[PDB]
Amino acid sequence: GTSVKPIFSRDMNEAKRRVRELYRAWYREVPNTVHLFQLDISVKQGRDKVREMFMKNAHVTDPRVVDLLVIKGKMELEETINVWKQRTHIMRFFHETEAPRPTDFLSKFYVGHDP
Amino acid sequence: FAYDGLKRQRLTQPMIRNEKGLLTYTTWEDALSRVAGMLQSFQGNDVAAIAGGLVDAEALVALKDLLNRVDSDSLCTEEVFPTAGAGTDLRSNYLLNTTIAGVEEADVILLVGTNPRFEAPLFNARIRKSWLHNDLKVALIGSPVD
Amino acid sequence: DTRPTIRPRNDVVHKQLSAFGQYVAEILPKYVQQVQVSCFNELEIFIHPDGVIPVLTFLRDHTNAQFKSLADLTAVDVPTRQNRFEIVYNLLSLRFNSQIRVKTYTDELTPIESSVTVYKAANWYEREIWDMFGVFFANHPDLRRILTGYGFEGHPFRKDFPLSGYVELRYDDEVKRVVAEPVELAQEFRKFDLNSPWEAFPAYRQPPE
Amino acid sequence: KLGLREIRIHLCQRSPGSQGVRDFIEKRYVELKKANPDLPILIRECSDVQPKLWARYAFGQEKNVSLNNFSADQVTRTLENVLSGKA
Amino acid sequence: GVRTSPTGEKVTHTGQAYDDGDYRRVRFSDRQKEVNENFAIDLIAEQPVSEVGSRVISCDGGGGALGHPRVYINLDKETKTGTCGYCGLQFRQPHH
Amino acid sequence: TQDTQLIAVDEKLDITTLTGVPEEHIKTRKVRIFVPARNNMQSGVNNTKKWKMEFDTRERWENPLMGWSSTADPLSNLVLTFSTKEDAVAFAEKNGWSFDVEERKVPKPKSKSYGANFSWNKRTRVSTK
Amino acid sequence: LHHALIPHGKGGRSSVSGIVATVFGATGFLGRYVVNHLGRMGSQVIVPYRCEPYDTMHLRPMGDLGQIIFMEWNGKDKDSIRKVVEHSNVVINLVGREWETKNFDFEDVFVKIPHAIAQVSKEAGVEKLIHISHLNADIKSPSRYLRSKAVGEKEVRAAFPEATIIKPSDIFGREDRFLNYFASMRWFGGVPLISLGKETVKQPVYIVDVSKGIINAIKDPDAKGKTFAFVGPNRYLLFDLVQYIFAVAYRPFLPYPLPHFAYRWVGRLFEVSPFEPWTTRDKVERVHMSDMTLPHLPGLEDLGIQATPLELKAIEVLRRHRTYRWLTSEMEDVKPAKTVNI
Ligand SMILES: NC(=O)C1=CN([C@@H]2O[C@H](COP(=O)(O)OP(=O)(O)OC[C@H]3O[C@@H](n4cnc5c(N)ncnc54)[C@H](OP(=O)(O)O)[C@@H]3O)[C@@H](O)[C@H]2O)C=CC1
Ligand SMILES: [Zn+2]
Repeated sequence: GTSVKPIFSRDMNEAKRRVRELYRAWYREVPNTVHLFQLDISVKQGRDKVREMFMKNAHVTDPRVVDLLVIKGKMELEETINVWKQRTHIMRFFHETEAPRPTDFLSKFYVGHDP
Repeated sequence: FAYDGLKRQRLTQPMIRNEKGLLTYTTWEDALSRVAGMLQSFQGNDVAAIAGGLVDAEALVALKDLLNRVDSDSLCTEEVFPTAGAGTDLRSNYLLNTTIAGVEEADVILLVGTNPRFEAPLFNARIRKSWLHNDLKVALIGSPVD
Repeated sequence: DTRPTIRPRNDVVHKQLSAFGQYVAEILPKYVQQVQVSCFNELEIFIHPDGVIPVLTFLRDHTNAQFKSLADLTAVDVPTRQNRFEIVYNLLSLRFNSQIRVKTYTDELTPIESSVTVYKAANWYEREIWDMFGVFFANHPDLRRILTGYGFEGHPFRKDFPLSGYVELRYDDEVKRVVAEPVELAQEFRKFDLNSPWEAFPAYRQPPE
Repeated sequence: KLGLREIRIHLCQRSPGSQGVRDFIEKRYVELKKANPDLPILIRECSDVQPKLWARYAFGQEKNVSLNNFSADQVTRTLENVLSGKA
Repeated sequence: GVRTSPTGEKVTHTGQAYDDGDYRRVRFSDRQKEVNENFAIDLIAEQPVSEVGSRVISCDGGGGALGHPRVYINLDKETKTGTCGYCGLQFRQPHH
Repeated sequence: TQDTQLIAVDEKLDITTLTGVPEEHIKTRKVRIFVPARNNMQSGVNNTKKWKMEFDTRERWENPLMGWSSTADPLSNLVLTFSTKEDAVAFAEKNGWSFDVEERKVPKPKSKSYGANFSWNKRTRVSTK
Repeated sequence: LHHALIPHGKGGRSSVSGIVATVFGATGFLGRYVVNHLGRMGSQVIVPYRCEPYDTMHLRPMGDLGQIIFMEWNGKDKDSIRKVVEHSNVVINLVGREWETKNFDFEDVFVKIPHAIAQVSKEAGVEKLIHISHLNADIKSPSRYLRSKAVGEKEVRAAFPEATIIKPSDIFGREDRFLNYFASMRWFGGVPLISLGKETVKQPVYIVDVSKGIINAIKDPDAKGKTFAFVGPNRYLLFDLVQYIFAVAYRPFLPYPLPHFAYRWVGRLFEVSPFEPWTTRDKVERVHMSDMTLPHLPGLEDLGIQATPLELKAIEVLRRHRTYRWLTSEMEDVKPAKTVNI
């Protein structure tokens, strides 16, 4: 039962393939989305935001899912290009308001019963 | 009928003694600093522990590890169990080996120094069921309790 | 049916859908797994995933079936079943005033080629399924998040998605803009355990599986 | 302290690998204990687990050795060397 | 009978009385707490006890359909005037 | 039986990245199963037949106002349903989640004999019905 | 902690942090941001308001249900303070008027009320108090801004033994009347500043860095008594502000080194309008005066709060002044001002 239907990625390379131009478009996308949307964010930290998003999920090996984030990431890009998304939506990725969650067991302990 | 005990006299804050030796509400830093300071300059037999009765094994592992890294391996308990012989050595010496689910077919039970009616009510319930059905013959040494 | 409490049954059409169900079953036995009708004169014929094109193309074009009115494109999550997502079609015949209903099974990833050709009504429904349940459909003209919020995360009608959600919103002065903080409810949803532990209906009871 | 405090074994009731230690604590267990009216060996017998050894030396020094399929005559050799250096 | 706390804070029939150290008392200045002065405990206490010579008395509570379900009241306890759980109206058995 | 360029997926399915749950809510959330014990006051049994996905309980602080139990645990109110434990774990592993197991509480054989309740040399005689 | 004062929650809106921060005069700039920070993790911030409730209405959204408890108060009334800080476990002073009012002599706004709220708070039974001084607080300076600040600073220091006094530098923010001010010479005239700016070095600080300072000072127990100074990341010679601000707004640069003599006249004429003294005689020498280093008192950097550069965020306040043709211009098109600093 290991053999199942693929979406677009017949192999790993095609999954690697689709990630490529997805970043090609998105890397070409950061400077202007800031420019039109009047975001007070420099281009540089916009670009590597896409970078660490890209390997915040670049750990799974199943070829059926990796291209599903490709189309999901593909269309999260489409919604941004044509001023559908607003200032709150672009900034929403740039997490601002919440304090950093605890790092050491000392900080987990001092906040509360939460782990 | 023990949930109401949870609400009465419940410790909620790090409780330390003030300059008058009166227990007072303080943050975690003071309580942590108080214990940490007096344990650094004390090793070996200078540190020990007294195990309670209702503390999980997870804290037991932590307190064994905490004392042994200080080389304070004197992890003492409350219920005194004779160390002479193989008490702590062999698990058989401190186990209900036959298991409560197994005591059914036993012909005779020699209870030694026990009042299971109150000492362990669930244990006494299982004997009574086996007493009524399996014709179990119990035998208690000591007080002629009910 | 002298008693007025229960609704009367209607047998003449009840046999008619079953006859039509076998009629559809014999024509295309490659894709019909099983067909059955319920008490309330509602027939359902069950199709295989890759069968969205011809079965509807059948019902849309057959001279003796001609079911063209696309009713609804629903999905029903069943976590127990491996293919938890169950895409459900529904067609109405104008001339024969009947309601066919075909449903398939699909995993989270496995696609369905878009049935916008047989019914362009499905196109706008198709957007909702990937928004509402999240099942992607193959070769769809424009399959968009159309009903949920912009840049939402996940699929809310997956039964693993909290009713309250994951992100709450508020207007923040220090940014002069709406910021999406994680949810922090004023009151917790007081779930109610509403399941009588006695047998409800001996009829529909599941035997020891 | 270089001396061992708790010498912890972990054997199974049915494992053939644990059979060697099973024979060990069947005949030479009492001899091991009477030679040590002191720091004991911790049996903590279990099921379907490969026979395992922990040495709880003093001042937080622990280390393990594997005893799967290890005969009774020479599991005593194994515990001999670790307890050989204790003073 | 509404009772006041040391800081002039009148208590409710449930017994809630925020102490001075409670920070949650600041919503109370410049404004007021609404207190149901008709304390539900003592507008039932003054109500008398009716005398019915039967072992079981119905307790519809008047108003016919406008009331509480007619739970039947057992009346044989000489030391305890049988009251209804719904309405609390104490019923009594003539002193033999 | 389904031959259309099928990919031989030998790795266990991990759909965790699609559902987009927060990262603190996929690792720091012990997920557990069991078949509910019957409510001892209710002799009915038609509830101990399904496995469920329930989570660990986080803190419940009282509201500064009237006193609702304000919570920030979105996953707490997520009692799922499962026909069999094999399907239960299948959901658990498919979106890989730190999980534990539990065995179905199975009844034992109640050897009942109403004729036993009355006897001559047997002690199971009952004094009052 | 008190039975209900004990904290609880994940820092959400409906999470009790156990800090009851009654802030004084929050209806402007720093008050708006601190309550925003105060209400973020949840706290009973009792704000005594004195103006029309309409102008205080915009503080409501940054608080959970029953959190932003506006309370009527008056500066002269002794009992007015005692009612608003009676149950507040912490008191954050923010009173003070950067401009002048006939009824409010400049001594009062930094001596009378700050002393008039510090002693009541200590009599009520509070734990902490934070009165906001100025980084340049100095009575001997010709600045009545500085003259009133310093004497009041030590009064609350003397009155309150645990008075954690904060001395921030020239804060900047959306309504700082410092950046939007320095954009306003183009509207007013030909930049009548003194000596073309080559006589004054200042160290602006972004307000959120300041506001995060107090709340971090709230959780810090050792902050009592210690007099923390909130200083920006880099200093800036006065001329660099003028050209940079006129650059990040695309304004016609018309600098003019008007000496102090005639620039003092325009101060009173700006106070002439009996609705708001746009610029005061105090504000004449206020900008001419430079900021002393003040290195001995601890700063926010050791308190866990870093400092955000001014040039990092300018159009966030200055895009409003940018004309339609250049409203879209960000920092990158504009050169950074010369960082005349340490
Ligand atoms: N760069 C700067 O501007 C710096 C300023 N400071 C000081 O910080 C304090 C607050 O600054 P900021 O928030 O920007 O100022 P704002 O002018 O924006 O707000 C000042 C606040 O003080 C209140 N207030 C002042 N005097 C009285 C009074 N007599 N009675 C009642 N309320 C009064 C006001 O209430 P209302 O609006 O109702 O009048 C208002 O809420 C001031 O003392 C300021 O000088 C310190 C360091 C740097
Ligand atoms: Zn009644």
